[PDB]
Amino acid sequence: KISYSPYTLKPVAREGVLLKVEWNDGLYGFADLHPWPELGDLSLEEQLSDLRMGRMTTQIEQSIWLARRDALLRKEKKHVFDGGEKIKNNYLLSHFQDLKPGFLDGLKNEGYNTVKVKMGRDLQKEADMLTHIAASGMRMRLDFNALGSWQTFEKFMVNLPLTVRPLIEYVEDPFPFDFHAWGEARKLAKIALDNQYDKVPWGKIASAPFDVIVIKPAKTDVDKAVAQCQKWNLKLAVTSYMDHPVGVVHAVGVAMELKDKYGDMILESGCLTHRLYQMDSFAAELSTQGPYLLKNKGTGVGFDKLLEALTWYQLK
Amino acid sequence: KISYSPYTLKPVAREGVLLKVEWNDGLYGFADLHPWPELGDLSLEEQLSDLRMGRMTTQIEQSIWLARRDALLRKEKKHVFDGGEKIKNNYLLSHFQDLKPGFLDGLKNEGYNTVKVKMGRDLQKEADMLTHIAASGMRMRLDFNALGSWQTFEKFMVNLPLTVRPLIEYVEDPFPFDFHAWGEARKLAKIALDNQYDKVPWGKIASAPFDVIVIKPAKTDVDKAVAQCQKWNLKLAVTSYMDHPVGVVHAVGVAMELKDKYGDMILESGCLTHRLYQMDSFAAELSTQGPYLLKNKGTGVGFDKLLEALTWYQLK
Ligand SMILES: [Mg+2]
Ligand SMILES: [Mg+2]
Repeated sequence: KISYSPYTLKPVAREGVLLKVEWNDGLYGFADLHPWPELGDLSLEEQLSDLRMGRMTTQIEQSIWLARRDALLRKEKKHVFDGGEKIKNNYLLSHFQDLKPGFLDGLKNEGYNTVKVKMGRDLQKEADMLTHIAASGMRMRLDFNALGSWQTFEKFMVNLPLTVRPLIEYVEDPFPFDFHAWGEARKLAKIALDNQYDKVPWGKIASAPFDVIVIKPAKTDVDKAVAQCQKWNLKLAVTSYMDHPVGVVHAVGVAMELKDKYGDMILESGCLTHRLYQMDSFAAELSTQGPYLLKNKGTGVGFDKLLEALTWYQLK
Repeated sequence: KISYSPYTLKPVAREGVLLKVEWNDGLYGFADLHPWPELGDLSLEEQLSDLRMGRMTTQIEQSIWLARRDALLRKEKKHVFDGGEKIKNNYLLSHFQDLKPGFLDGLKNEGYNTVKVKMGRDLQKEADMLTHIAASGMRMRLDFNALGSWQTFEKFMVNLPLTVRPLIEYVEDPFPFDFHAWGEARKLAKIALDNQYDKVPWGKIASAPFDVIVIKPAKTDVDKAVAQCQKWNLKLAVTSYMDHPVGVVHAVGVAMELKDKYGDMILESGCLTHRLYQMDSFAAELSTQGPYLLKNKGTGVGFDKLLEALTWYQLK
């Protein structure tokens, strides 16, 4: 059985649904389904429409996989955080905010070590921002969302201040995937595979033309990504999907489990994104300590009372 | 001659008295006297006792000044709002009240621009409240009531998110007045001078170590405050005194007069506090339109029939 409860999130609007899944063994769990058509996903309406037709998107498959984890935990009355190792999240910096002097010091004192920055609009401006971050001694993650090009990327990197270069943990999707271009880009900085993941022919590559695999539990087959990481001796970073609090707790839960199991193979995550939306009933139950998402009350991903209080509509 | 009518206000129990003042020219007017011993005022009993013996607190002097304004208007058959420029008030948020999703968004849609928050109880509990205010895009006024410290205050400000910082209109009495400490505090945020007003050696300072002077018509010498604001090119904010509806209307009347006269020198007000108490006959006659206090029926501050219906006891 699959049932849903719709919701809308307002950026500081987006539509998604929470899912309640029930199995034969009498277990039931919860998960989130939050499509990002802007990133290439089928819309919420289309994914659910397709589901009725019998086809399940990989994103829905992940929602089910997550709901199962939640189900087993609620059964044994444990929280997804239990058994896992705490992990720090990076701070996402939006260039639509005037970096007040001393702010970086504000983040660092509270525990933050890394800042993720969207790159692409203005390289000059962005370069100046990276210099400020480097000046504070913090590490950084550059995300080009595959908009750049091999040439522009090279010129950009080579000309960055000597203080910046060492503090760039990695560059996500520098430009559209190309085996040779990515392989050569590695000479300038560690390269991370995020939105270009589906472009890699895993059963054909002779080696991995990247250093990090970004795993988003909401969309990525976790076991397969971990397998690839171990096969090629890479590192992995777990992120949320700018989704619902339920999706966020699920993501952190996965990250903490991986950190406990694989230690140094797991880098800091990027799941602290619930603050990107205006408070809803669920977000109200979440608390943070700097780069850490604290354990919320309840079992599974928590929100026991809130989830139990919802009217769930039969889906499939 | 001065006469009074006692009253109690019950928070959502405070004692105060309305005053009926008569002049040799035959005019008579009304005002409120509502002490806040919790804020340093002498008690109602003590102020009235001192009055009978020949001394008026500045608060009583203000009540008289207000009663005269009311008397003049009742003679002309005009309301205190007439000729003034309407002014927006901030919303006073309580920490003992849980925010509900969409509430702040709702206020913003009705015209509200700012939220006032009392700080001091719990910085964290309060800091999270500021994030929600920021998330709604509203400005905020923080009132520390001079309980902090130069040190305890600096730690706080630098930690506020890049979304919050630019949304802080100003901080009222961040800590006990000190010229140097306050001057340096201005670097972290604009500072408003409220309850520490009397600690400033006016005709002795070389410059003003604050950005805003808060005027409470119930106890501040208005002309004197305006003069200092003009002398140091500051800004002023007019507020009520968590007092009787009579006091509230009087305060808004002053704010509208100042706004019409000094325009941009006057910031949004903080007089919409009648809902802080359980309904009484006077509050029943007040209406609002979002952040605006609407013109109530009558002359002077209004409430003509209500005031005329009370039995007044001779005081002095
Ligand atoms: Mg990315
Ligand atoms: Mg104050």
